[PDB]
Amino acid sequence: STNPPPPETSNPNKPKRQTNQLQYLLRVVLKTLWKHQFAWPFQQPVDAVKLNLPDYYKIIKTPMDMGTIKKRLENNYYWNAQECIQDFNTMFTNCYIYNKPGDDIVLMAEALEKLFLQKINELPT
Ligand SMILES: COc1cc(C(=O)N2CCC(N3CCN(C)CC3)CC2)ccc1Nc1ncc2c(n1)N(C)c1ccccc1C(=O)N2C
Repeated sequence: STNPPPPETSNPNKPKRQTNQLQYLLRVVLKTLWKHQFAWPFQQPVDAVKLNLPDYYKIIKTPMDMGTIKKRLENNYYWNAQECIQDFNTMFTNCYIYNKPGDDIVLMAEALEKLFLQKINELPT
């Protein structure tokens, strides 16, 4: 079995920026989720080989995870906050697509997403 290459975290052709909102996304939003007790499944790409999920990447064609997001933020990969917020949303969405209501992993995602929403509610404007 094989995992796909992970999402890129640097791109020499992609314009870079660090806005005050992107700084907040790294230093407040990502940091807060990363330290949460339920962060661990989301700190790296889904390893479909080690988790024995042979259909994961048949179903999920836009993978995302907080390890990737963290590196993107550290590299100033994003131009704007919305790109980063979209990556968080993709990560959560993938979990809900692949898994089922009431699954432990879904409950964990929901708790993290609630915290995510609380923190981005106060993005500096
Ligand atoms: C750090 O990477 C992982 C480690 C482990 C793992 O074996 N352990 C050791 C045991 C440990 N538990 C010990 C018992 N304790 C009560 C809770 C903690 C948790 C960590 C398990 C999963 C890991 N990564 C992981 N990535 C993405 C997933 C996913 N899993 N889960 C939960 C999924 C499982 C099935 C299908 C999909 C997923 C999934 O969507 N994601 C995001």
